[PDB]
Amino acid sequence: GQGSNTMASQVAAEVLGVRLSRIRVISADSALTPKDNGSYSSRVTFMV
Amino acid sequence: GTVGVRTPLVDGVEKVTGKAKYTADIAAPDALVGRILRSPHAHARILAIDTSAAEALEGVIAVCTGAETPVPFGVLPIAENEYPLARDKVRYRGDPVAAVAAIDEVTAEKALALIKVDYEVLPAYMTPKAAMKAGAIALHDDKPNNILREVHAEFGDVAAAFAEADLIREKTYTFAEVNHVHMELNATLAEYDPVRDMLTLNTTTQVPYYVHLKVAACLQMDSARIRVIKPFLGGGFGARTEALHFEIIAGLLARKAKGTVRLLQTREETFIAHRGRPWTEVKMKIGLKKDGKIAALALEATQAGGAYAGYGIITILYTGALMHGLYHIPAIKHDAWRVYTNTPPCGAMRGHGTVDTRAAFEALLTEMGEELGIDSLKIRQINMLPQIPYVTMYAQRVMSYGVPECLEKVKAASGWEERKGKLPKGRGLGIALSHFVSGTSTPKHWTGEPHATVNLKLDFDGGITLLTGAADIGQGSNTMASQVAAEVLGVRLSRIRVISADSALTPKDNGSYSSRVTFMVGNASISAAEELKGVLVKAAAKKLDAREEDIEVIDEMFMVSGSQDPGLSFQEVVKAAMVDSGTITVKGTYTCPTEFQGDKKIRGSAIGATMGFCYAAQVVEASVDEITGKVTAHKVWVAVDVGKALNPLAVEGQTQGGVWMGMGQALSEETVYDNGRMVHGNILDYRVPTIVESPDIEVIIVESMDPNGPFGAKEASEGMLAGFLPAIHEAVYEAVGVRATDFPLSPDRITELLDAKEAA
Amino acid sequence: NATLAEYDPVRDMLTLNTTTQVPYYVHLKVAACLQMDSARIRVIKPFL
Amino acid sequence: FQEVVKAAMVDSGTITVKGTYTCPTEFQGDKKIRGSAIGATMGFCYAA
Amino acid sequence: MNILTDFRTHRPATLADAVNALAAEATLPLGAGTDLLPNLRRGLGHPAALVDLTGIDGLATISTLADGSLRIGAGATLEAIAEHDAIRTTWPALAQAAESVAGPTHRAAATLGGNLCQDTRCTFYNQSEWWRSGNGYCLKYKGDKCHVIVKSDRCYATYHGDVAPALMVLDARAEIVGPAGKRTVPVAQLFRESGAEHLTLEKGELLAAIEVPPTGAWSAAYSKVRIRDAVDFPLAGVAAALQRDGDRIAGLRVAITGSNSAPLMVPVDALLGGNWDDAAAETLAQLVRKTSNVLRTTITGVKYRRRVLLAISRKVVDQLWEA
Amino acid sequence: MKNILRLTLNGRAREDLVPDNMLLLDYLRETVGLTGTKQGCDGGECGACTVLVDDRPRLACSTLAHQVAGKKVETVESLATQGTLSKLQAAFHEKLGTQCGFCTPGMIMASEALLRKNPSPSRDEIKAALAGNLCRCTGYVKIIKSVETAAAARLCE
Amino acid sequence: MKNILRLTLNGRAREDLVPDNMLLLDYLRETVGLTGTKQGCDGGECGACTVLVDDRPRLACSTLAHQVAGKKVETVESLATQGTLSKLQAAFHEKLGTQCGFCTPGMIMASEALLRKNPSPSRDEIKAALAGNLCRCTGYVKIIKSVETAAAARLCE
Ligand SMILES: Cc1cc2nc3c(=O)[nH]c(=O)nc-3n(C[C@H](O)[C@H](O)[C@H](O)COP(=O)(O)OP(=O)(O)OC[C@H]3O[C@@H](n4cnc5c(N)ncnc54)[C@H](O)[C@@H]3O)c2cc1C
Ligand code: PCD
Ligand code: PCD
Ligand code: SF4
Ligand code: FES
Ligand code: FES
Ligand code: FES
Ligand code: FES
Ligand SMILES: [Cl-]
Ligand SMILES: [K+]
Ligand code: NA
Repeated sequence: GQGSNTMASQVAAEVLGVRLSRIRVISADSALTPKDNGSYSSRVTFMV
Repeated sequence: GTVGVRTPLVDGVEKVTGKAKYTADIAAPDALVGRILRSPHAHARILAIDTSAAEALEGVIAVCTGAETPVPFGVLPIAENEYPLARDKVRYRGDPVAAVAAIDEVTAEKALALIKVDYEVLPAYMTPKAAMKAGAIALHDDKPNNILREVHAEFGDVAAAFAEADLIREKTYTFAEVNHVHMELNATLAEYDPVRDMLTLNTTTQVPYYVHLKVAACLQMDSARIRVIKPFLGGGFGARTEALHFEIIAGLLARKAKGTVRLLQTREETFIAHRGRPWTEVKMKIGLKKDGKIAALALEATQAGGAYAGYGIITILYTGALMHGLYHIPAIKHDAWRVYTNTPPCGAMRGHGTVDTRAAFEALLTEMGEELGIDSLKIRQINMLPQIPYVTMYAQRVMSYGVPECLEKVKAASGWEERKGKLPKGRGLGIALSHFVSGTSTPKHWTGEPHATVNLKLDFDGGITLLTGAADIGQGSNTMASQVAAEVLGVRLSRIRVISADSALTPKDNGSYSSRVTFMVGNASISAAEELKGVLVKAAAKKLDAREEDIEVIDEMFMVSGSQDPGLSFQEVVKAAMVDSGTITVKGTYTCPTEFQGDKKIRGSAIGATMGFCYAAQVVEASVDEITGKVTAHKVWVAVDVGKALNPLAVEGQTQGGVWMGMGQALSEETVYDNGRMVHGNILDYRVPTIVESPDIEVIIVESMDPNGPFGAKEASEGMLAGFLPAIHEAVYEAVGVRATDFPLSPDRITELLDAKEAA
Repeated sequence: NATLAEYDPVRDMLTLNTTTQVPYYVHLKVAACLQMDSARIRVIKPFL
Repeated sequence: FQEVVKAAMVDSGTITVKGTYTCPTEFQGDKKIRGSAIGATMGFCYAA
Repeated sequence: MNILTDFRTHRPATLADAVNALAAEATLPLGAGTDLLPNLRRGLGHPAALVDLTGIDGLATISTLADGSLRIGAGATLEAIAEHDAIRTTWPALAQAAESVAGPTHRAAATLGGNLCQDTRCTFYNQSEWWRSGNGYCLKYKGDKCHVIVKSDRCYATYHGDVAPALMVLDARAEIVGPAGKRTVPVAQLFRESGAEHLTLEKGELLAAIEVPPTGAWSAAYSKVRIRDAVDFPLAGVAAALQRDGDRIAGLRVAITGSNSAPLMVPVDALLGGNWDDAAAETLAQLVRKTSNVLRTTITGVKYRRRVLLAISRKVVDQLWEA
Repeated sequence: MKNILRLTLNGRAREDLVPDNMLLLDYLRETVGLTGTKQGCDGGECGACTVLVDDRPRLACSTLAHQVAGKKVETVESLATQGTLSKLQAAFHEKLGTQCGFCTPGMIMASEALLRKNPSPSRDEIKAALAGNLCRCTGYVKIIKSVETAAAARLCE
Repeated sequence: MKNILRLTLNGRAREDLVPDNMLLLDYLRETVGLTGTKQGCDGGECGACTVLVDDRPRLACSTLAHQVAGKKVETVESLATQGTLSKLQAAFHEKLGTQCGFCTPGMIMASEALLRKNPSPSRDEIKAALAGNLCRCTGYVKIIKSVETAAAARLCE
């Protein structure tokens, strides 16, 4: 609910020079997405 | 080891429990009901259409007409002449004119009845001859004589070749049009998100990439706003190898309604979609030397192709492309005509374009052999390719050829030497050869991309995810891709999870058509697995302080060759490989070399060019009841050269399915039109064989080991279909002495031949 | 709090949808506690 | 962008890339005082 | 959801209640629905109500009576008939005919009453609402023209039921119940040779049972021709019963189906007293040809359908003779 | 109009208000949400909708839901015990009696009816019982093999 | 025991056989399958299950399904027109009156009832109408802004 899918999309779109709408985010499904250590201690915006 | 192991399909558990969700099973509580208003006329101009009363009905959310679909589509870039909803005129009875999205079925039906269309009815043409008459109306303005495509080719000096022959015979054979009858009805679930202007489709397709392209083009919507998913699919057999009108219409309606539309089709409508094998007339002329060697071949093929271009150009080239690559033939002359008719468009059906001319060639070859006093199995052995590799006059490259073994195997298994010519009156045996490509080596769209791409993902948990855009349509491509990757990696098949055919997740694949998947996706999967194995061996070697060259991976264990050390478990190597890396993602690709794509100097030769051919020899035993004229196929012995059977269990099932579909065409299936009206639009009068009259089929696997295929593999699903027709044709001649000239060999045709025989 | 656990006995696989901010930690503890190979477990965090 | 995507597909097909981030060692506390890792971070959010 | 009119479905527990339910307008009897539901789904009929007969206690019993005759309730399934030991042993032609119908799952529920009263068939009729409306419907339903026989004096739809001819050569009787009470007629009389009014049942009447007499010196058989070996309706079907005295035909009954708008008895008295030889078989073929009226209501051609109808009539009699 | 329909479905008591004109197929797929039972044709021609009613096969597309009141109805979803396949299901999977899987629920229900009635069927009895079930993928060969395998497995259990 | 329940739900007529003891929340989520209405507590404390009954808010977890017979019931799934958001839904999305989204369906239904009754509410009236709806993510600030924005946008049109 904090917005990490939006945050990740915003920064990748900025680097690429594309619209936010061009990014589809797939998150938190171990068969498909890279391992993340977790949404704790406010680490996600900084690290992800 | 996983390759060569008889393996139940990796998705079989969901099929036998009813958990597998096909398109019409997908839940979508907000979905509107989509319905298409189809033309009741075989050929007519549309003078006006008023949808005002339908739009005003409570419960009707959207109504569309061709005014909203200004871009046509076609599977071939050079021939896109079909509009999603008709513009200016309709060209077959069933051609879509309008469509509606409503809250429920009864409301959608009422809405269709409220749409007013003013038509100017035009004469319709059911046969190629009627369509080609000078005074016929052109269905399409760019082909005034209704001939979509003509082929006129000569390989070698044909006149001189026929002059060298000792015996020349010619006969004309006719073949009814047939339909795929995949058991699942066509359907599309289209979700349009108006907040984001995005569209997601789940549809009954074998070619999700083509659907993605045509929906983007026809809706004039950027491809980046569309996602295409193929859920479980209830077969297709070629029917679904082109983007179909209902898929595009569902997308159009969802956008117009600003919501979700579920467009289901009836079985009648599935027959109207058609895209099946065209009615074909084949004139076959063969010249032989007295010892049975083929001296020359000349054939003519005329196809009634239905109302829109579709695969037509490709289909007509296939009528002559596979006259090559099976027997050594000194000279070949091929003339063919693909003609538009005011009937549902024909298309690709298992064995695409090669079935009818193969049947005609095999039947005349056998007939001529009889006249020369040469056994039908022997005359084929006499004419096999003399050396391998062999480059055909059509520029195909045959690098593996199991025909000699296929023939010896079926000869022995069927008791041919023992029994041929020694059966009771009313019973007979027949033999035939057939072959098909293991994928067309040139993609339809020139994009310069690899011909297949497979991704693998391996993270800390140790499970390997294999991502492929390939469509498993019941043939087992998800199992095949898993088997070859697991074999390279030395892991159990259970360690691989396959995600397939979802454009937002999986790499694009060109589609499940022309039997290209095992060869191309199989090679790409091996390529990806070798990349992943390289990463893991590097990590193991480091942790074991050994050189990479000395690492061996045996059943999930990384050992040092010769060493005594127990080595590292797969999970220990995964842990080591994650250091300074995290998630591993690799990509494997495969591209057919240019020498396997035909010869640019021979126009259209890309059609028929392939990495390799699956060959099949089959013997059919049948009996004929002279009272009713009924032909009963009792048993088929079929030997198939599939290069290397990756999953022998699936190779057997695929081969039985292919032979059996040929049996349906050979004995009971045929479409029937009456002044444009479809008469066979149900599965009672379109006679798909039941299990009672279907033959037992014994499959013998031949492994020629193709030098370029995955572990030596070639295709295993289309090369055996065509041979059934001429084999049972011969069995009927041995049983009762008549030589059929028209398929199907239904009782009505047999009794006419018997009555003529007796009359004479 | 809630967890939907799908165990497939034909394949000896487990798929979990659960109310977690740490799907990686769940994956590790489910594997350890059930003494089940991590490769046989899939963890998905739906909307939370 | 779409013209560049078409060009990038030539001789490549589907592009997949990976990005990672790791906190430099100096931001992980005193390597010799294990408990000092708790409270060590790349940066702090401050509020008044 | 598959579209059907919004009809009521009555489930009477007795024949009397079923008869009263059938008094209303646009109300049809319903057996297992294997013939009726596919037709209603294609829009052939717009009933206000269906009267399910499958819930009527006692309507599906098969029994033997005092004299050694057979009594079968209209609700008995074709499977039960085909598998009944007494029928297979004493009236094999009836078991043969019942087993030849459709497929095994249809037979697991399809009733004898529904088989006898099944609708006639034509390729202009067994088509969807879209298809028919586009073609202007036809004389049998919602139109005014017959597309097979343009004169359009009547509908020429063909009756393709398999059980009727077998029961006809076995000299069976039909027990009918209705608002006027119970009546019985020779099974052959249940049919009228008219495509669109093919049964002689009146408003509110139901077929309640079939009674087959002891066979005496008669042997009988049924033969069906179809392209596939299951599911298909008969392209032509012939039942025959024979009494043989030495080398002469003492009695003969022949019934055909899949050829006319009703299943019909073929007048064969001319063969009585004679031998069964090539000349007699040709005479029989000509008599069958005369009674038959093979028309193109089928996707399969008339030439073949007529030719095999003649051929199997000779074959079925030759089979009974040689046995 | 809707009326009360009481029956046992996949071992559970059901009591639902169902339209008098609702086909059993639509009741199962739409009212209950059991999508294993399929529709392959426009009425009675393919067997894809085969289910069991009091142990005997029935075409769900050609049966009104109200006609099965008070009866035992079973669909493909009922055969497994939780996630464990029944022997018949395991045989179709292991012997490849199923390829695309679409005709499979109907083919398996018809096979289940056969085996409950005739535990050791001959090849001809298997063909006779599956005569109305169409499959376009297999050529039927391995479907016969699946039923024979299942029959043997059930007998030695 | 089950009894017939007739009502209008999200604009559609329902006629179902429903247990006398079934809570409206369970009827919506399990019988109809509308999962937008949530359960956040063990009974009447949080507002997450708020739905509309004849335009007024009602706690689905504290209402028996049979008590809404013959009434007009609306859940969050009914507010959009096909896929197009209502002005109130668009305001919660655009102003961030929703973060995790769990309290959102109930918060939006309580807001919809308020705007139907009082089209131009003061900040105090907005707080009074949402007083029983708990949110743990927002601190409520942007939820109030969302309702004020929606109210002004509905007054336009
Ligand atoms: C694909 C397919 C193949 C078929 N093949 C064959 C075949 O080979 N041979 C064949 O004979 N049939 C065939 N049929 C037709 C049908 O399945 C069988 O005739 C069958 O016995 C129908 O009986 P039923 O109980 O299902 O009748 P229903 O369908 O319920 O009823 C059929 C008709 O009889 C009326 N009716 C029913 N019971 C009575 C009664 N007791 N008194 C008065 N009227 C009554 C009904 O109102 C209706 O008009 C086939 C059907 C299909 C769909
Ligand atoms: N600079 C910046 C930062 C940030 N951002 C934003 O904001 C957010 C957040 O971020 P961060 O801070 O980084 O965080 P993350 O890590 O992502 O997350 C996590 C957190 O998150 C938060 N918040 C929230 N919200 C909601 N809604 N829910 C929740 O639950 C929560 N939780 C909380 C907590 S407590 Mo712990 O667990 O105790 O440790 S930790 C936590 C993001 O997403 C975005 O949207 C931005 O924009 N910018
Ligand atoms: N060597 C080898 C080969 C193969 N295999 C196997 O077999 C299969 C198949 O393969 P192929 O042959 O390669 O093929 P693909 O490509 O994959 O596929 C496709 C195809 O497929 C087939 N088959 C089938 N099956 C089913 N079941 N369904 C279907 O539908 C079908 N279709 C058909 C057709 S007609 Mo076209 O389209 O006309 O062009 S083409 C086609 C695979 O998967 C596997 O399982 C093996 O093992 N081995
Ligand atoms: S025979 Fe004539 S009237 Fe009867 S159904 Fe056929 S077309 Fe219609
Ligand atoms: S869906 Fe084809 S028989 Fe029922
Ligand atoms: S498995 Fe595909 S139709 Fe039978
Ligand atoms: S769920 Fe908390 S008040 Fe209803
Ligand atoms: S938005 Fe999370 S509880 Fe309100
Ligand atoms: Cl062909
Ligand atoms: K012309
Ligand atoms: Na409207």
